[PDB]
Amino acid sequence: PIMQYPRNKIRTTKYTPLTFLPKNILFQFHNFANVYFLVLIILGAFQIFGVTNPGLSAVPLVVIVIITAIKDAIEDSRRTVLDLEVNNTKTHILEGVENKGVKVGDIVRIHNNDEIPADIILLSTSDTDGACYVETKNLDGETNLKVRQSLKCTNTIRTSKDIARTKFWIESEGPHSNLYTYQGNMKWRNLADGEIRNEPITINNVLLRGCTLRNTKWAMGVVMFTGGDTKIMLNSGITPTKKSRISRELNFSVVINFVLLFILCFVSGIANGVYYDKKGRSRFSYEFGTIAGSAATNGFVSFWVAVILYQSLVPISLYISVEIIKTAQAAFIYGDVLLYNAKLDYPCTPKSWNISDDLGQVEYIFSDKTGTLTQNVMEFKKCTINGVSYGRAYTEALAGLRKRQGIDVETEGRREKAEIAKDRDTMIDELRALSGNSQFYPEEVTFVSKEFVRDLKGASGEVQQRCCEHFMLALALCHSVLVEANPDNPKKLDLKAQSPDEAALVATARDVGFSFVGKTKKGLIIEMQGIQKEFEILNILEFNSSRKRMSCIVKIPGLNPGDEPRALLICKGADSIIYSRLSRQSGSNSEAILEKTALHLEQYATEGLRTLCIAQRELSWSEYEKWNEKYDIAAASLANREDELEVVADSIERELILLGGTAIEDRLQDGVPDCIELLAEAGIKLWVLTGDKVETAINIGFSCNLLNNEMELLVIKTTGDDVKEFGSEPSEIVDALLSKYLKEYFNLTGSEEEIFEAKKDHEFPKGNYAIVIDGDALKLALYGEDIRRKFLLLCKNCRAVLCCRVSPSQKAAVVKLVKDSLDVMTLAIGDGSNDVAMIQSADVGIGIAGEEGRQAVMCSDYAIGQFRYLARLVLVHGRWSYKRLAEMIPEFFYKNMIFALALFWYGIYNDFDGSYLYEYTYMMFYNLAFTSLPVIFLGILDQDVNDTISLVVPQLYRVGILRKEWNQRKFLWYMLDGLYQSIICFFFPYLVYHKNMIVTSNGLGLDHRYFVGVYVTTIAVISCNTYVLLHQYRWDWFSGLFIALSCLVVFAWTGIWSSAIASREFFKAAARIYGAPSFWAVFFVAVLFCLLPRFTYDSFQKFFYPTDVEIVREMWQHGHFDHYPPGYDPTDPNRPKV
Amino acid sequence: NRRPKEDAFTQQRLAAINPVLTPRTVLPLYLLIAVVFVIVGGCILAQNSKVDEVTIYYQDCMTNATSSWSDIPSEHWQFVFHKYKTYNTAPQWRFVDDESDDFTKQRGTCQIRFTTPSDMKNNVYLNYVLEKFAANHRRYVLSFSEDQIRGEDASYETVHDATGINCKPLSKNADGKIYYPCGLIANSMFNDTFPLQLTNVGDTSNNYSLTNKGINWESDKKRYKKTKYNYTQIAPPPYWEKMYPDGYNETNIPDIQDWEEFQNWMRPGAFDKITKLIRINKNDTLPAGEYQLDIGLHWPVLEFNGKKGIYLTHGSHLGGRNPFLGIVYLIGGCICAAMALILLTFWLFGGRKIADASSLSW
Ligand SMILES: *[C@@H]1O[C@H](CO)[C@@H](O[C@@H]2O[C@H](CO)[C@@H](O[C@@H]3O[C@H](CO)[C@@H](O)[C@H](O)[C@@H]3O)[C@H](O)[C@H]2NC(C)=O)[C@H](O)[C@H]1NC(C)=O
Ligand SMILES: Nc1ncnc2c1ncn2[C@@H]1O[C@H](COP(=O)(O)OP(=O)(O)CP(=O)(O)O)[C@@H](O)[C@H]1O
Ligand SMILES: [Mg+2]
Repeated sequence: PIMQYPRNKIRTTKYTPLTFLPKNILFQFHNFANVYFLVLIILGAFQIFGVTNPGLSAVPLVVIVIITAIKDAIEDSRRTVLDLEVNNTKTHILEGVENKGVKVGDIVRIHNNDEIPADIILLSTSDTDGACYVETKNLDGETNLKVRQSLKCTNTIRTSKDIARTKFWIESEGPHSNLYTYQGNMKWRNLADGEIRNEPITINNVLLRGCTLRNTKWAMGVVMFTGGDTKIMLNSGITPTKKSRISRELNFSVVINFVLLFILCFVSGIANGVYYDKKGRSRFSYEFGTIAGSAATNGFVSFWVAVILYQSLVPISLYISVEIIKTAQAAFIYGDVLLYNAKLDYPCTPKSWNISDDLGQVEYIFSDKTGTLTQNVMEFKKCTINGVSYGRAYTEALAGLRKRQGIDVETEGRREKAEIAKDRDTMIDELRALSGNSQFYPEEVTFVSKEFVRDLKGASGEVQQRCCEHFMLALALCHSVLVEANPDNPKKLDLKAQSPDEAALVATARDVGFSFVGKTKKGLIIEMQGIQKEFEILNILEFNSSRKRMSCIVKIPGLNPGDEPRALLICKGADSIIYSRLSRQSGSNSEAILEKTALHLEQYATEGLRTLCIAQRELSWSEYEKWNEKYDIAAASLANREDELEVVADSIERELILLGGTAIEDRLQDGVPDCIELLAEAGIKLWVLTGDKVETAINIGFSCNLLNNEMELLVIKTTGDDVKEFGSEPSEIVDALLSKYLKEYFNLTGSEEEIFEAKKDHEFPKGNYAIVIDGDALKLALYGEDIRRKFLLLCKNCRAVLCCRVSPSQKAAVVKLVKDSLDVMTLAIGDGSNDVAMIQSADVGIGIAGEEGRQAVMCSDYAIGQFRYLARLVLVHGRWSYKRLAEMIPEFFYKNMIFALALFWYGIYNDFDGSYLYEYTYMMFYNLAFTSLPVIFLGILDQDVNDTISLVVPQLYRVGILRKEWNQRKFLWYMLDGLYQSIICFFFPYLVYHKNMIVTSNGLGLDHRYFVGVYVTTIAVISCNTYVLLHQYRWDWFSGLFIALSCLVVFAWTGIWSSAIASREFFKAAARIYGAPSFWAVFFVAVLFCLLPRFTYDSFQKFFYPTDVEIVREMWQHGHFDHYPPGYDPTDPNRPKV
Repeated sequence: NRRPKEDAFTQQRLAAINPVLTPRTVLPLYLLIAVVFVIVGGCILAQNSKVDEVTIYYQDCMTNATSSWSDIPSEHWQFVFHKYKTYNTAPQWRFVDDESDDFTKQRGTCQIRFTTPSDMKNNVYLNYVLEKFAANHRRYVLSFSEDQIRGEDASYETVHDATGINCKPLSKNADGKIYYPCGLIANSMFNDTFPLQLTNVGDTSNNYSLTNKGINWESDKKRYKKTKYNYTQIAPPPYWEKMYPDGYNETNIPDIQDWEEFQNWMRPGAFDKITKLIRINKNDTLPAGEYQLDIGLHWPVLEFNGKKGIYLTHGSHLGGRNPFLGIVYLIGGCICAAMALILLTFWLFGGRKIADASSLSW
């Protein structure tokens, strides 16, 4: 009470189940199509607006209100029961008898390898005085072991028997939502002695919630205070949701339905002003005049009575009808077994249910690779040391398969022949595996067997033996790879790293003899050729994908006794960063060896191997101790989560001596056959955004046949990469050189930077033209004004755009450029924590779940197992859910105005006084039960072709890229088709009564107006439901039943409600109307004239202007798809032939 | 193991008859529909050509007729007999005022004397046509009480219920007593008493009867039930007080269950033409000749320039004589046989043939 402590649940979903209902009801009426029903319910209670059954007006609303409530209940339950079983699923024991769960003031024990749902203030651990390590992965890109040095004073607790003698928690202020800060301090009073102590509590003494602890045991401390003091409750969790184009081109179509409703009341509202100033009418003697007063303002009330009358025109079952269909199409994306990864236990997981139609109208896929397109199990080395290349490969040297012969299996046996000549002789003093598919590159590296008894060090010659051994030790020291206790066969311990690149460097250095056994508390231990040398790594700087510096500053010992031991700097990065950081002038041989190795890097990227190179400066400690002070003060600074450590991690990498480079391989995800002729022959223009280099991405686009042969590879290829700080004001080169061939490549595609004649154009461009813009040639292309348009129009007329998009702001800026400046759907399929900027800045958000579920899966819009499933997700489960939902939405504005205008055409004959024609149950069950089911099962169970033929002919996706289904030209011509049939469904029942008002076979008379609205409704229900029958493909047993049931429900509610006495004027209409043959003669011929225009026009379209999807269906019935099996998946690795 | 269920509904592999509108299914379909609706359109014009009706208006027997047999405007009468033998002959009418009921707006007795050359069949319907009577407005058709229809002795505030039909215009008389049939519908009842016979004047004088029982549906006598009031607290409606001149006795309260021509009037017609049954004769075939109806004029049709008439017919299976459902099935036959003919001569004489597969992307 006074200490203001309420208890709360952990996750912050705003729909708390105690306050679920009043927040939902206010949210239901932020829609301005059901708060319109609150106007015509409170005007249905005032007993002058001619309304019978005033309490049956809250039936067709509150049914839709509660169905949206149980829809939002399921859309809250799936957001808490499937993705959110981490609230409270573990309860710790916390026994205190000797005096995942939440309690303020708890003293929680944290073992190794567990996530902490608390803001724990550390006390001690198994290490030295509270030396805590952590893997803070779900906060930043921090894959380090960030030291959390706890309180060095009170390290006397070991168990929960002495810390349990104090029941106490502290008081803190409001939250701040900053990561590296913690302004809390605790004070405490020791027992039996007046020692006051403020134990200093800073960010080193605490650790946050969403991180994973590593390498320590029994981490102990105090949980946070209530409210919002957790620093992830505000930094991430408030995400704006998204809707489609069709869910944004719907709010125009609703207002066009309200323009028509405001006219039909305005025509009525003046035609009963004109009627109430006639003189020779019947309303003077029989009906009593001066209804409201002595004015003609009883035509302004007759305006409002048409508002209440035209309540089956306002779409109430629209925003529930899309959200039944968007949910069920997404729960069919979920429940498909051909989108299920058997090797991973992972089906497709639709994170956002309401965007199932975005996958039918996408044009740009920003599929960056090495997580997505490939398998990322990095294997080979192909070592390039001291300007000579040691390595032989024919696993992927096949990127240049355009010029070679048919089959070459003898060299794949010669790889095995050199493999057995390399594992045996190098097994001199090594105890690792060294077997088939245990070592990785067959290459006889200098035949190392020279010393037996005479010498141990050498130091006379053969520098290539030393330069290879110095390479491998510097390779197996520049890593962030962790050893692990192998549970089965514990005599061979394995390696575990967060980077699939970085683990491969040590794991083959293991195979050559330089493996590291483990890691001590300060330095590193490595078994180099029998002996186990201890290279003390005193400092390391991390890796980011925006910097490309994996750099350790490991300290070496001085080889002679009695010196100051020097240190190395192995800045292992890309093949253009350390060449931008390399010593040009030198007294060494660091000039004539560069053209040897950089030629091999071109050789070992043109065959499809990922390159990563190794340099090393030989720095001393007269210059390192000031940089370490410049780094540790920057490490003690507030910018430890910023880019101001990058300028300190820039000054020491200025000059380097190049050692060599590696050429680690990467086989594919076998998402080859979808990218060739499924996902790029559809019409979608792929955009690979690697971050890897140019020669390796060109020669992998041929391998997956993204870009095949005869692609004019118009590479941009800027020549200089330098930073500007002064000068160059009268002239320009480094910006003007790429600018002059953004115009010069407009000889292939003749255009200009001025106007957008292509925003209004869609095509899959003839002329191949795969743009290979790369890195700094893109940074100088999206700089400012009037420079984007002179390649964005080039990037429209392409079929592929390519690599070197590093530092993911560029991947953010490209997906934002092609989405904003060309209003079109993007897709952006990726994986990894550096591609969330590409996914959260796009339209669709497909993510790849690898071995673990990463941040590009839990911040996504779908999630599939591989890249192999995107061809089924887009071309089948998105192409259907476009042509379903773009067919449903024109059908729903059609069905509301075949009915609500048929009591406008009666308005002429009562002179618009607002008498009902439909008993007020046919106006009340029309949006709900009569003909609102077959419109739903048109949006859920319609397929234009089969699931196999949507992948045999993928160019049926072109009806969705062109926006050639859903447009306003389709929307108005269904309302003009409804307004036609409103004349048919009224004036065919009218022109049997207008002659002599007798329609029964026994002359007894059905002249009443409720007995006219069964002639009208039964034509308005059956010619509505048969219309939806003629506008679905593949009539099945299910939707073909709910058309036969939704037509036989208007014949059944007329039988069981016109048999009760509660139907006052409508007493026995089932016997009177249906016994009369004038019903069944006006029903069989006014259902004809409602269908006959559209059925002939959809037979005149399908004969002489046929769509592409009609021509495929004509091939379906004949022997053109006889060889294809059902459930056919053509992107599958093990499949038969056609 | 979250594998999704594979039971052909989450896998979407249902029955799927899969209709494709080839020109060898649409062109027999229009040959199938248009060969039905030119036989149905023939049989409806075969049946409805043989319907005989008599429509005679009488809103001006009070002024435009004399006590002798008077002028016959052809604006009024419409005989439709399918044997065009006595179709141009005029039905004459006189007027017998007698100057006793002193109403002077609609009184007297118009005695129409028409002539039927052909014979109707055994059922004979004597309707009444009320053109330009505004019977379908908002305040009008929502003015009665359902409980008083169902035989209930309701109170003053229970004929003023919010639920739809109440009696808000006709609630009480001058001394605070409720009406027995309240609301403007029962207040505005057609008065004109047709006699129970068509007298066979001129030729033989053997009269042709017309029963007023069996007029409404017989199944409608389950919500029209006899009153339960105490003959004192009810008044007649203020336009019925000249057929109940003193009020209600203990014995003049109308049983609304068997009073079938009131049961028709509480069923308001939808449009500005009203045609209700008031006299039937199921038993006797009407022979040829010259008959006479003696209409007791009481209902005013001159303050709104409307009409008032008589519809004598033998209603067929479709009900009445209307050439609409014969024309429409022939328009259904003429359009379907034309859309078959347009989509066949654009097919064989130019247009396309379904012979290729390179039409989509070539
Ligand atoms: C059915 O027949 C009655 C008479 O048999 C027709 O006349 C209507 O009779 C009532 C009562 O006599 C008239 O009410 C009177 O109105 C004047 C003012 O117009 C008033 O001064 C009197 O004190 C009395 O209240 C009524 O005017 C008269 N006419 C009409 C058109 O209602 C009656 O018309 C016939 N039809 C119906 C539908 O009742
Ligand atoms: N742990 C590591 N050690 C050394 N070099 C690395 C490395 N991780 C990445 N690199 C190099 O950095 C360059 C670009 O970094 P990037 O983060 O793009 O790696 P990548 O392209 O393989 C993953 P992505 O394709 O999603 O960007 C690559 O050429 C790679 O060789
Ligand atoms: Mg990646």
